[PDB]
Amino acid sequence: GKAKKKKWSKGKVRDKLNNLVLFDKATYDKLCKEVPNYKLITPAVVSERLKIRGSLARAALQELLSKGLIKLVSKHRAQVIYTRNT
Amino acid sequence: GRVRTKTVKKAARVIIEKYYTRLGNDFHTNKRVCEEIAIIPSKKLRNKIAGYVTHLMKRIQRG
Amino acid sequence: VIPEKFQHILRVLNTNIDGRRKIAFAITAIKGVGRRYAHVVLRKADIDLTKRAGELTEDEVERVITIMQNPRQYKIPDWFLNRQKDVKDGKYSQVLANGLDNKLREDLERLKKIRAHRGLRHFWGLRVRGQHTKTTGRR
Amino acid sequence: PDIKLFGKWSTDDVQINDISLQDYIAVKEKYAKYLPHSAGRYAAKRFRKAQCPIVERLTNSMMMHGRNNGKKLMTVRIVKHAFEIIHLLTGENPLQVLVNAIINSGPREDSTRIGRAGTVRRQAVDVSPLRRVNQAIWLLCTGAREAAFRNIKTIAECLADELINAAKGSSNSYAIKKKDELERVAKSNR
Amino acid sequence: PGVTVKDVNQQEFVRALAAFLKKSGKLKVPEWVDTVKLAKHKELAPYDENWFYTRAASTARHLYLRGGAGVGSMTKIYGGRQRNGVMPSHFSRGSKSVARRVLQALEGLKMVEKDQDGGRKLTPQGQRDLDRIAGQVAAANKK
Amino acid sequence: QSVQVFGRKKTATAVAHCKRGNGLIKVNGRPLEMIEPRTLQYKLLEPVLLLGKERFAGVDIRVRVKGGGHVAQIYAIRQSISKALVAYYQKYVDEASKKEIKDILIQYDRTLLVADPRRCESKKFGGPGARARYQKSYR
Amino acid sequence: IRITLTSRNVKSLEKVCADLIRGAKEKNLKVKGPVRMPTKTLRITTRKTPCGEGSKTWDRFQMRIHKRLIDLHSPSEIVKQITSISIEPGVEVEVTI
Amino acid sequence: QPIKLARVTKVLGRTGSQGQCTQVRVEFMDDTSRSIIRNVKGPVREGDVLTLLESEREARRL
Amino acid sequence: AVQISKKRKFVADGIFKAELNEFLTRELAEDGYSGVEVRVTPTRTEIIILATRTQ
RNA sequence: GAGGGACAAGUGGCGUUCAGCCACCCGAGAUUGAGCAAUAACAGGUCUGUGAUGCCCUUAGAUGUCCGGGGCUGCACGCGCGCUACACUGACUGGCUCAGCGUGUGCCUACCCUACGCCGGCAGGCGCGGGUAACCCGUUGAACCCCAUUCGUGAUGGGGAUCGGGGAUUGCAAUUAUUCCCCAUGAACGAGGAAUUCCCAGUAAGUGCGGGUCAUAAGCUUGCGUUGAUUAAGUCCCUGCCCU
Ligand SMILES: [Mg+2]
Ligand SMILES: [Mg+2]
Ligand SMILES: [Mg+2]
Ligand SMILES: [Mg+2]
Ligand SMILES: [Mg+2]
Ligand SMILES: [Mg+2]
Ligand SMILES: [Mg+2]
Ligand SMILES: [Mg+2]
Ligand SMILES: [Mg+2]
Ligand SMILES: [Mg+2]
Ligand SMILES: [Mg+2]
Repeated sequence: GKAKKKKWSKGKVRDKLNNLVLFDKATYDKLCKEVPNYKLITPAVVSERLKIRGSLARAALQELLSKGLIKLVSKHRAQVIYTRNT
Repeated sequence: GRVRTKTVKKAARVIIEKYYTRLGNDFHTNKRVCEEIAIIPSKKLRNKIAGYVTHLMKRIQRG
Repeated sequence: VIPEKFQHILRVLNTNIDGRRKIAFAITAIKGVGRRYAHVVLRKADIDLTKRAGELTEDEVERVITIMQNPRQYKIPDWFLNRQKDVKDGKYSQVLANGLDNKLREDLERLKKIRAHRGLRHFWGLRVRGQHTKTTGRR
Repeated sequence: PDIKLFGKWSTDDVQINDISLQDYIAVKEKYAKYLPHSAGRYAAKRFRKAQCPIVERLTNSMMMHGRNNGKKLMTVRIVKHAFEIIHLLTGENPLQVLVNAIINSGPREDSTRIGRAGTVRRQAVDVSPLRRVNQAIWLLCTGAREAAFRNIKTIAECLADELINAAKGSSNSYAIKKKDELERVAKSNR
Repeated sequence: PGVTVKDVNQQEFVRALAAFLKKSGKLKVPEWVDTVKLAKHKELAPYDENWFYTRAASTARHLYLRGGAGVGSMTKIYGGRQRNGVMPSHFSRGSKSVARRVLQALEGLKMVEKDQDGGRKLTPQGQRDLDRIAGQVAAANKK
Repeated sequence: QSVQVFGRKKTATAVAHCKRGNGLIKVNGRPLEMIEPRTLQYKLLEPVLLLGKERFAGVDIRVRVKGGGHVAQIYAIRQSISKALVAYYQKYVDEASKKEIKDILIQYDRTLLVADPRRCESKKFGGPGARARYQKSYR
Repeated sequence: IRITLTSRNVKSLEKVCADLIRGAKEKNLKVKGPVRMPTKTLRITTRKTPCGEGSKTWDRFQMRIHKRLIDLHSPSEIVKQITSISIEPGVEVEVTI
Repeated sequence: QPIKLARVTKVLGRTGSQGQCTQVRVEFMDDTSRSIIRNVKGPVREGDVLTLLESEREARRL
Repeated sequence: AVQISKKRKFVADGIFKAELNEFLTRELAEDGYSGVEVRVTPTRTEIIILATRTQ
């Protein structure tokens, strides 16, 4: 029936924002080109800053880890800790 | 915490009035002296009476 | 590493729309496919679980829909299915999105024809297994 | 005979640059320890809470809100990640910026009521340094929690961001926001 | 030197023990576990395909630990928390069919000896197998 | 030459049999490196990481615990080692070194030699816990 | 051959134990110890009231059942010789060969 | 607009409708040994160094 | 032949004590009733009634 | 089981010789939690506790006691104690790892606790064994927690309410109430306005187990354990009570 609630707080971040499921061509190219410029390779910053999901972000970070460009410092449950040498 | 009962202070005053030369400044000796010279069923009451007896000794011997 | 495959939205059984998050969690979006049945159909279809829903062969999609429309040919015994023995046919089968609502309407229609009190409480705005209705079941 | 250290740290030359918070932060050599998960029995005496290490205090204030109420292994793990994130962000030692955050993360004087049974005025009076440390840790953990609420960022990540934006005078952290919220009322009722 | 499964870390041990059981093919899996079997009383199916080998390896470790357990004993060894939704949770046991399955499979592959006063216990052949696998896991760790 | 020193955490008891040897810590047959929480692999190492290595190489200790909780067993092992060294330095080595190593342990922490008089209180017949009560009802 | 003294009151338990050890020291029998069993306790919680007025205030009744065991290996004639003892009714005697 | 520091000499007593502040006659470190009485809410001992923001204040409540 | 537990035989004996004591204070209300003492003996079960008027 | 051990004792300050507070040490403890708890009231509740009872009604077409159904559950609504969630400090999967009270049989009138093997996916069945108990369940291999994977801010895989089909168990009988398991349908709920409840250290809270009714049987209650906070240690402003 009718809807009743004692609060009114609308206007969230972005309107059911879309996010990249699979990596694109130019987007993943930009990822691989400017990813050495970062200081802390963390999946949350890679996901939110560069319009990536967490799954594709962790997949790209493990792919670059297998490539050997970014050294893992201490991997754990939810705090993946990666750092570029020099 | 040491706001002890009138019967505790009264028993200690009876001890210090009857037997004064038997008592000193050491609690571990005054407790055994009070158990030789009196009958107290409760060990906490023994410790409390003997402690206030030591306090009365420190008060009388000083002033 | 699967750069880009031109597949976002599929059309399954004239009503359902497949998602894009996973294959085993986009088949979940079909009404009639819940939590475990999607992973069972995936294990019968032998698809890599890491792959998305938009990275999959259309022939393999037809194979998945074949497993949907007839699961009892290969495997998946009678207990795992939704539509059990009481059909008026005895057909051990899995329901479709269009078929499940039709079977529910047939259930409610024969309950109305019997005039059983379960069908009567469903015909009214009541609860069948809602044993307390003082506070429960408002508006 | 080795030096006391949290992880692979040193815990040396980390000094409080001012006074009015000395001898209440346990950063020095006489109160150093390996893990924050210590024998925390610091609630019987009135003033034995000040000898607690501030990293253990940060874990204890981090564990809140029912679903995370307890779990010292989890919150010591979060602070262990957060110190490493702070270190990987441009060096700038995490114990040192934690001391700087306790110095510059909140109150100097706060508003409260006085007697006379009259008009509610909320006059700003000076606040104890113990309560400054308490409310600073409270504002830091509250800001980290409701900054990491509903995003991909972790508790350790937003706690590290909170400590960095509170040590640096950038006014982009919730501790500095409620610091401003207190001193504007303090300047009003001064 | 002296290598023991108590000395070796477990999550390096069982992760290789599943592979060294796949190398020998020491698993029977008749029809229903060929098809699908869920967890204790839960929602989903386990993810990584070698979970039967993982159950057999955990069974082997627990029969190394406690000699004399059985079906319901190992069922309560596994156990778990059963979230019932609105109604609060309790402790639910595992399953009996996988327990008798893994016991019958390892007895047929000569790794479980029956106790005349109890149930499962370690065989000397399975003892040698687990000790040499712990030795090569510790060697791969120290290498 | 063998001294058995005991535990005494809240509901955790660690029997530590110490004897002269070549360097061993046996925790129910499982060595020092396998601490059951990964986070607390610095707090139980405090007789190792602070006191020295020749002391470890001189004294063999085996520890068996029948405790109740994880943190309780960790502190029971910690207290049992830190008391077992003190008791072995009572029974075999001189007091001139025993008092020095005991002062080091005490000035590091009191709980390394002093037990903790903390047990959980009884649940009250009025409220849900030991101090709390249920919610009232006014108008 | 063992004898179990199952008792209701611990003071009469210790009295009959002291009497039994005092009567068993002088004979040429290897008298084993009066093994202290853990005390059994039957706690019962009660509403305190026939009608429910007031706070949830509960009676908490208890018992303290004590138990001791001794081992006296002897032939049945010596067992029947030891058996005849006048005892307080708070203690019950059982034998097991 | 200076910012001064002050360590506590003596503590008079707690004050307020709740008893939440504390009349503290603190002292002046940066200047000569002058005496004002301040309200310091929260726990305080003799010797607690405290940051002041105005030195022209007043003992508030009698 | 038959046996029960120690945790139940004592409470059965106590219910027997209360049953006998309160039934004797029901029916022996005429003379002065004080209490009862029962000795557990497998040969002769002795029950001692302590009464004020023993007549 | 007995005895010891802690008494604000020792020091310094605050206080009138005082009564007593504060900091430290030695110490396990500078004191834990309960029971009992006066003089005297409420015209508080209970005759639905009785073979405790005064007065009134009935006693043969019964207001006695049985038998067979329905009912206390019934719904436009408001209120109270609670449980589950509104998630990423998280949900799922797998591995690892730790307990404490206490209960249990042929009953002074009906009855369990459960190991082992096989079958079934599961709820369960079958055969066999121990326990009237520190012996057998049981070295109560609990949950929470810890490690690895997946999920990625989407009312999403959180939430599981409602609802259909089937399969097991007690009970003589389960459908307009049992209970448990599988499949499927997948709502509100985005941290809650006015107001309001409890709480000072192994304490609140998270979390599981045991007893009570039980046959089926806890979301209640009583107790036990695991992890374990923040901030006061002050006051008469709000409320209630006491004294003069
Ligand atoms: Mg139902
Ligand atoms: Mg109603
Ligand atoms: Mg009532
Ligand atoms: Mg009274
Ligand atoms: Mg009569
Ligand atoms: Mg009537
Ligand atoms: Mg409710
Ligand atoms: Mg019955
Ligand atoms: Mg319906
Ligand atoms: Mg309920
Ligand atoms: Mg109130």
